[PDB]
Amino acid sequence: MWFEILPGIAVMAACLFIPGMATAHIHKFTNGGKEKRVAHFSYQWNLMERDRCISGVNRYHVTKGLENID
Amino acid sequence: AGRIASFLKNAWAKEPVLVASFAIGGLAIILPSLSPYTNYAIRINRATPYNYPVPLRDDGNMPDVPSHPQDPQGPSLEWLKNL
Amino acid sequence: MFMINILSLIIPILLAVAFLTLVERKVLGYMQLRKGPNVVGPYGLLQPIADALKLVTKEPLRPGTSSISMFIIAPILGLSLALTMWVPLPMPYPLINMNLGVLFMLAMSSLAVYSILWSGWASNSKYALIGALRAVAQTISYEVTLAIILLSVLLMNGSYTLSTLITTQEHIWMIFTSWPLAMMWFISTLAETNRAPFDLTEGESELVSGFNVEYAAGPFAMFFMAEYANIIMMNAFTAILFLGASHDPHTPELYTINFVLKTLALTITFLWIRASYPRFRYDQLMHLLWKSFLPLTLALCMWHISLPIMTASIPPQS
Amino acid sequence: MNIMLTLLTNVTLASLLVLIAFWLPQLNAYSEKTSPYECGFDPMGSARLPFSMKFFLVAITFLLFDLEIALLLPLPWASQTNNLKTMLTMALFLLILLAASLAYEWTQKGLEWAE
Amino acid sequence: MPLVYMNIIMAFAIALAGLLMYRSHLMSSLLCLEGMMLSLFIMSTLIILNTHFTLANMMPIILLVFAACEAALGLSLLVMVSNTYGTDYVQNLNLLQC
Amino acid sequence: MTMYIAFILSTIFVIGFVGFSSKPSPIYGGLGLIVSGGVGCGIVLNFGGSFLGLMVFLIYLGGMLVVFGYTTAMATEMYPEVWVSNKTVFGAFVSGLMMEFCMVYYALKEEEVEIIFKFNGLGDWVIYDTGDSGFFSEEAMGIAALYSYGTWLVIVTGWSLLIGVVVIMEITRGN
Amino acid sequence: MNPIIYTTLIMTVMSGTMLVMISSHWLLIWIGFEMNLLAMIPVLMKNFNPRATEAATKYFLTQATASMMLMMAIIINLLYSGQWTITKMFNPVAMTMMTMALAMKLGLSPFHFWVPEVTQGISLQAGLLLLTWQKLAPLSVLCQISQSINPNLMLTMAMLSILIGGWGGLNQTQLRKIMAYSSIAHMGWMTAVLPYNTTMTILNLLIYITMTLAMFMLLIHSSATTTLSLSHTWNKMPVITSLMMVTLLSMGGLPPLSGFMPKWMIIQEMTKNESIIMPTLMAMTALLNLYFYMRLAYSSSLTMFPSTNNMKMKWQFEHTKQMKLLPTMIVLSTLVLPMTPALSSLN
Amino acid sequence: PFFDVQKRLGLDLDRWMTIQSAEQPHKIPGRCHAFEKEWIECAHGIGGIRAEKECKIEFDDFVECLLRQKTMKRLSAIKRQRDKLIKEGKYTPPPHHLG
Amino acid sequence: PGIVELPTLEDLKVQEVKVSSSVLKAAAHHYGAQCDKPNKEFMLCRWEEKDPRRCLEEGKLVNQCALDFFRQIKRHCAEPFTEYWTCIDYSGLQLFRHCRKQQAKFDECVLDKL
Repeated sequence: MWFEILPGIAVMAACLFIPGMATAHIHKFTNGGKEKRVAHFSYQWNLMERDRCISGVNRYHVTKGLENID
Repeated sequence: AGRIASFLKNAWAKEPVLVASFAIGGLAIILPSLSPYTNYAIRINRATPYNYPVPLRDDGNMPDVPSHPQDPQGPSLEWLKNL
Repeated sequence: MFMINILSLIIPILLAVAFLTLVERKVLGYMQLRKGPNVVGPYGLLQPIADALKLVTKEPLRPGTSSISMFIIAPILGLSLALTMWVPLPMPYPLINMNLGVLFMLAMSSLAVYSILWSGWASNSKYALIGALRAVAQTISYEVTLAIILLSVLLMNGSYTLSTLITTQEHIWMIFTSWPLAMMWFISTLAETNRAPFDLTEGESELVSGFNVEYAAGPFAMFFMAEYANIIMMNAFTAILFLGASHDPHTPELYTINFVLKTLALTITFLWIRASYPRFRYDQLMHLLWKSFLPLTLALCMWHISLPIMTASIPPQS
Repeated sequence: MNIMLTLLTNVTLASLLVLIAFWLPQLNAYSEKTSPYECGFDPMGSARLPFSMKFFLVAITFLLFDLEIALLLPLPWASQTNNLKTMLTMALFLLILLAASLAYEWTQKGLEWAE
Repeated sequence: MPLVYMNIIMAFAIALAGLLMYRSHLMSSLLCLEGMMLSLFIMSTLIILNTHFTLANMMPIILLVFAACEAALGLSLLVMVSNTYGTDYVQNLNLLQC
Repeated sequence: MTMYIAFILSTIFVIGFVGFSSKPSPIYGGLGLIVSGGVGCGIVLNFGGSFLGLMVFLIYLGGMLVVFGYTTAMATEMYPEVWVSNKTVFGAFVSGLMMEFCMVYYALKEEEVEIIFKFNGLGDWVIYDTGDSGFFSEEAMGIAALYSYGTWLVIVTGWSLLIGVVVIMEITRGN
Repeated sequence: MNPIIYTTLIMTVMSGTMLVMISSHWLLIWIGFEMNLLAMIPVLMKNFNPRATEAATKYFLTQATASMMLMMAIIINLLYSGQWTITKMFNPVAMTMMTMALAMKLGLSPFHFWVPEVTQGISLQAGLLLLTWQKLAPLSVLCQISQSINPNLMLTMAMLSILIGGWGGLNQTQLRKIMAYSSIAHMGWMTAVLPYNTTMTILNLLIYITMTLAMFMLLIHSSATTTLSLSHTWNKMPVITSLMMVTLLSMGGLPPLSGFMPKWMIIQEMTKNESIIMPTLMAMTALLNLYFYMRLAYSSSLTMFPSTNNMKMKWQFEHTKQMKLLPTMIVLSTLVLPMTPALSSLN
Repeated sequence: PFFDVQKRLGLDLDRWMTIQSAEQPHKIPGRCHAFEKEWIECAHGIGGIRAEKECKIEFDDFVECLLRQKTMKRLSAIKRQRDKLIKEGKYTPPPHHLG
Repeated sequence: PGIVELPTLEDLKVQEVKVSSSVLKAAAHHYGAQCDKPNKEFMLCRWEEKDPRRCLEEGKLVNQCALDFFRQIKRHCAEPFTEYWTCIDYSGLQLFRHCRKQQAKFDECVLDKL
């Protein structure tokens, strides 16, 4: 009758489930649908800073293409 | 002859962990010299341009250095693509 | 909403630890022909709530022969380090992208000694003073093996960025390349969390409990929370480190499901091992790692550092 | 900020747990509870005496090995070097010295938990 | 020279005082001694990270590796006076007089 | 304002050191060292020294562990000392607090404190350097150069650790 | 002590000193210093007596503190110049800091109370090692940095070194203790001329070295630790005690013996550089050394001392341990004055 | 060094790290590579007690590159005057200084 | 000891190419291959003179040439570029690996049109 254990870990699974999408969704929520732009090196940080400056809204994940330029 | 083989057998029985560790370790030093691909690993490491290849001031008589980044002459890493 | 994400990290881990105290009592019992707790709610689902309420409203006895400062600080250290050591884990998008996440978490893993020692000495009992040194020696002597195993495994990953570890595995499970190593690593994990085969600190004949003797009610339950949070955290560490999974960036939920399933399987293996094996002896306990585990780990690390060079397959640094 | 915010959240959360733990319950506060414990008795006149021990040697060889573990930690970054041959020989030297220290520890009693 | 340099230098000065001005304990004194090298370790890492001294980045751990070795013997000496004498209290530590 | 954190990280370093050197009970000196190291790891970290900061974290929180390992073995007694036992320790502690406080008060007023060397009270954020790192951390690459340029360093160290385990063997051998 | 272990301790001590006098990077100098520290503690604990534990503990504390202050000087001149190369310092307090850090390792200033005690604790062979080999490294560092040392500092420090070296040995009967005090006096002697010209401190180091081996080998050829014990040896080894006396004459610097040459050279170059008051102080205070030197001579050879009845069966046994180099060791430490010009070889 | 075996028997043993204009890993220059290049190539084969005075301006320029004592003191003076007159209230920082 | 050489506020006034990191990384190889010459000479000036005050004109040249390149790619296939840069943007590392489809869809246009 091992299935009696099945509820026991099921909520446990749900307990470990929530940290999965919650971090995943909020990132997607915060960065304009895009996932978080990880800056593991100073070049990435410089790219993020230039994107933030170009956006004009102090939001790096806001991105504008050629329609923004002449 | 017989003594060496018997000692190896006893070690493989008495302390099997010791012989396994000593073996795999002894390989760990002698293969890299024997292996024919470590030079290719050196090529891998030299291939990656962590910094900018700052150009040279052109003055004539350097046929080796390409004039354009699309030029045919110059260093190539097609071996990297095949690898 | 950053703090909301933090809370969404802590609180679910707290429910996970809470219901681990039910799944262990059910799994063990079923492994030894016992139905387990199924009286408090449906299938014993409510049982962890009742024991938690009891331990919160149980009297916390102040050890008369003690300095209360460490008697209170040690649960703080043990619990807070255990939870903040979940911070840099590669969920499909890890909460904190620390460039040295694996080293970060390995360094914090050594801090449990800094709860064990104060608990064992401040409580001021023979069992406590014995078990403090014995458990300290256990965990410190296995931390080294954890370290070389981590280094040798990582030498094929590329860096200490723990988010790229998924990118390392992708095709094949990493255990397929380091099954001799993982077999040690997992066991050393079993040693560091003080589990029945390797616990040696409880020893309910000559140490009784070892460190959580005079701790009662709340501070006592805090060390259990730390202990059964390290179970989940290190099983998850092993799960990603060796039992890789798929992760499509457009569907983050897939890797989440695969990872939680791996963590549950590994925790069930923990309970599986403890429900069967006898308990080590301190003599054999340190004989297992000094005489046997450490030389094999050294040789395997040598093998796994020489291997990328000879195969011309050094992992990408960035 | 971010990371520091997580550390702050965790430490405050832990402190709330310990505060509720140590304050919420009620105790009659009677004297004879303070008597210490040992499997039914009290720990006589001990639990703070100097601990005549032997595994001190294991404890110190832990630290001596930990220094060398720190020394070999930079390996994943070190493997990304141009002169891989020297890195290979010298790292192999480091692990060989690890093994030699362990072996001298072994034969000369040493790591053998003293009696 | 900013305040961080003042703070770690001043921490070293009081570590010098604490270890060198013995109060009654040998173990706590060598503890102050190893805190001394912690102050020096941080101090050394500061300039080295500041000035982009890329090679010297390996000097701290090197500086570290030896220093713990000192403590590795220090406490090791501590047990050897302790088993015979009984404690680390350095006021009985008087047998060598003349 | 969390501007001054890079300052205060050092400040909590100082007064956690004084109590560590206030000659208290050995474990309380250990606690002082522990908080000092924990707050100094931030000092190195926010300067960019991620690897060195985590490195000292690991090795040092093992190193004070082992110095504990004999504190309950070869240093405890019937009545262990308390951080309030001796009367002089409070005086040492308060003399620890008021000196750097007066000096920082001056550095906040005159910015030209004359103690020993030459120092300015204008924070620490200035001394950082503008630039970049490409796709490599300078600290990690520098500590990785140990196996390519650290020709002599690793050799002499490993030899010293071997000699260290030998001497640790010999002095504690007990005939 | 395993013979091979003892050899590997020998050569790690010697290699720690070698690293000091061959390295150029400052960190390497520190590394050699602690290599030697870490290597010499076990040999001092070879006998394993509580006196040996005492001596080793005091040595460890003193030298560890000194090496930590060495790194302080190291870090400061790095901070103020960003150059690990060993040369003239660019920050004054860093120079001073290194000066006391090395001095504590040498036993010159009030940082000298360790050496007499540690010499008392250990066996006489460990004493030879301590008072001969563990000077070469700090002297070499002091020679390399002679460009910028505060002359006042070095001069006064050498002055106390010789002065308390002379005074401390007067009320000591243990041969190890009087030898430690004599070594402190010689420490002051060379360190006084250290700032002016390092060739002469090198020469005095050489002479003190050869005299010290010539001394210690005679002690443990007689196997004596107290003045009375040496006095009892006037019988069994008359030749050894006569050479005892002649090298004890070379001790103070009575011409034409070897010990006079370094004093003469140091005073002559000090006078070349207008320091005329300074040399007269050590010239007078060397009589303090000569005093307990003469006391040791009287107890050894000049006056017969009451032997013991049992002592006569010692007559039946011969010293088997050869303890080589002793003849030339005596000879170089007794008659080298007609070879004074050879000092130019060191320059 | 005392007995310089390094240039006698012909190898570098420690000279690789001594100064920070040497060949750094992957050509990562130091903060003051230019200044210390100027200083080192200024004082070469000249003698320390002679080179310390000819190569002086290079030396303090190097030291000020390392520590920025003078520059940070100048910044401190500027900030002092700015805050003083702002508290006593004459002008307002231009929008580039606010946003 | 000397004062300044800072060029006038009018001197360092160029049209700053205001595009996003994903767009720039999507262009990348084609942009470099078709605009190397101003870039190469600009940082040859930067490394030789060690002095940006001497290389402002090189900066104006590289900016204007890159802008011209962006104008030509705008004049032609931009919807493949739009999809490509959006897909690169979705990556948290701007990884080229999970974009190959649109990569082809881009590389063909500038091949058969430009």
